[PDB]
Amino acid sequence: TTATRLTGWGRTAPSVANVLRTPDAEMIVKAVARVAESGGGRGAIARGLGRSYGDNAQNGGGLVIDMTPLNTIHSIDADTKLVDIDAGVNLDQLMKAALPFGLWVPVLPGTRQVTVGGAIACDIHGKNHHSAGSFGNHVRSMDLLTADGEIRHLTPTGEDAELFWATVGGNGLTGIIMRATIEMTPTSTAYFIADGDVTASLDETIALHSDGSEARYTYSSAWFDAISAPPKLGRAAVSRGRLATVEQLPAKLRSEPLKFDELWYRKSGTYRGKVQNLTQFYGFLQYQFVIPTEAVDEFKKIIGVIQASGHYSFLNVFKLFGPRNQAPLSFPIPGWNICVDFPIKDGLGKFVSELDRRVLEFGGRLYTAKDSRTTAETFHAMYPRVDEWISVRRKVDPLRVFASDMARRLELL
Ligand SMILES: Cc1cc2nc3c(=O)[nH]c(=O)nc-3n(C[C@H](O)[C@H](O)[C@H](O)COP(=O)(O)OP(=O)(O)OC[C@H]3O[C@@H](n4cnc5c(N)ncnc54)[C@H](O)[C@@H]3O)c2cc1C
Ligand SMILES: *N(O)c1c(C)c(C(F)(F)F)cc2nc(C3=N[C@H](C(=O)N4CCCC4)CO3)sc12
Repeated sequence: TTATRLTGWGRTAPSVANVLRTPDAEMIVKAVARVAESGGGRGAIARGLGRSYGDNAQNGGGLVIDMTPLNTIHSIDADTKLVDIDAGVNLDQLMKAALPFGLWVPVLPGTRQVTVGGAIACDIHGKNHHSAGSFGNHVRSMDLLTADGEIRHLTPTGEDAELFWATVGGNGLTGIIMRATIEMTPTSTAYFIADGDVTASLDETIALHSDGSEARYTYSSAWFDAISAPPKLGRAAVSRGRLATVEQLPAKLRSEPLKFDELWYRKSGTYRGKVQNLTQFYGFLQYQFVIPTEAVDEFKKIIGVIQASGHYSFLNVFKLFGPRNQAPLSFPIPGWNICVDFPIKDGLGKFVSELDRRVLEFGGRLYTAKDSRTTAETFHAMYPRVDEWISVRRKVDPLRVFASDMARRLELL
C-alpha cells in the first residue's frame, strides 16, 4: 500500500490514507478481516474511479481499497439479457463489451468513467430516469464482502433484500461489492434519434415537462439558464431522445448498426428526428438537488433565489425524475432535479447553506455524490428512512471497519 492523500473529483477535502491496489481477490478479503480484528479503527472504504465530488470515496487516516484492478467481465448473455461483472469494471468498458450482443447499459450518467461498484453505491441516475429509474433497479444480484470476512449473495427479493437495498446507494458503508449481475436493455443500434426544443422562460420549460410529451421519449434532459433575469430566467435547451432502430438509421450507418466511435441559438436548438451517437447526444462548487413534482411553485422560487443570489452558474442541467426505487438512501425521487455549479466566491458556503434549508423545507434532497459540505442535521432530515437505514448498518458492520470521511461528517456511522 502507498500512503496517499485523496480528494474528490473537484479537488476538495484531502484525506491521507493507504491505497490498496490489487487485482487479487483474496488479498482484499484478508486486508478487511485483518482490519476487523483490530476493530473499526479508521476502518476501510472502497474507491472506484473517484468520480463523485464528495468525501464518500475518501478515508482520513484509514484504508482506501482501490477496486479498479479487479475489472473482470465474467459473462454476457444476449438471450437472458444478463451481465456478470466484477465491481471494478467501468461503464465505458462494459458498454463497449455489450454492444456486439445487442445490449445497452440500463443507466448512463454524464461520464462513462464510473465503476459498477460505485454505480450501485450511489444508485446513479441518467437521462432515462423517467423511463428506467436508477441503476439499482437493474441490479439482479450482488456479492457483497461484509465486515465479518464473509461474502453474502444479495438479491432485490428473498433473503438479504433488506441488505441489498441498503447497499444500493449505501455509499460503500455496508460493505465491499465484489461482483454484480445486471439486467441489460436490449438494442438494435448504438444510436439515438432526438427532438430539440428551446424554451423562452421557466414557465415554458415546466409546461413542456408536465404536458405529458415526456412520455414520448425514453431519454431527456435540459441545458438551462440561471443567470438571465425574469422572464428570461429558466429558459432551457431541451434534448429529448430515444434509442434508434436499425430501420431509422441512415443508409450508410446500417452496415455497422452496433459500432462505436438570440435567434441563431433557438433555431439550432430546434430539430426533429435527428440521428446522433452517444457522444453527440451527451475552484468550482457543484450543487445538485431535487424538488417533489407537486411542489412546482417552490421550485420556481429556488431558481429565482439562485437568480438574485449574485452567484452565477452557467453549467445548469435540468431533469424531471420518474418514480423512485425502494432504497432507503437513494437520492432520486419523482420531481424537478437540477444541478448547478458556482464559482467559489465570498459568501457561497452560507448561501448554499440557505439552499439546503430551502430545499429541505420543500421535502427535497441533495445528492451524496456531489455533497461535501452539508451538515449531518440537514442530511438526516432530507432523508426519511435514514434511521431505518442505520439500523441495518449496525447489524452488518457493528465494528465500524467500513467508514469514510462522509460517514463521519453525516453521522451515518
Ligand atoms: C462529469 C461527471 C458527470 C456525472 N454525471 C452524473 C449523472 O448524470 N448522474 C449521476 O447519478 N451521477 C453522476 N456523476 C457522479 C458519478 O456517476 C457517481 O458519483 C459514481 O458513483 C462515482 O463512481 P466511482 O466508480 O468513481 O466511485 P467513487 O467516486 O470512487 O466512490 C463513490 C462511492 O462509491 C463507492 N464504491 C465504489 N466502489 C465500490 C465497491 N466495490 N463496493 C462498495 N462501494 C463502492 C464508495 O464507497 C463511495 O461511497 C458524475 C460525475 C462526473 C465527474
Ligand atoms: N447534474 O450535475 C446533472 C444532472 C442532474 C443530470 C440528469 F440528467 F440526471 F438530470 C445529468 C447530468 N449530466 C452531467 C454532465 N454532463 C457533462 C457532459 O457530459 N458534458 C457535455 C457538455 C459539457 C460536458 C458532464 O457532466 S451533470 C448532470
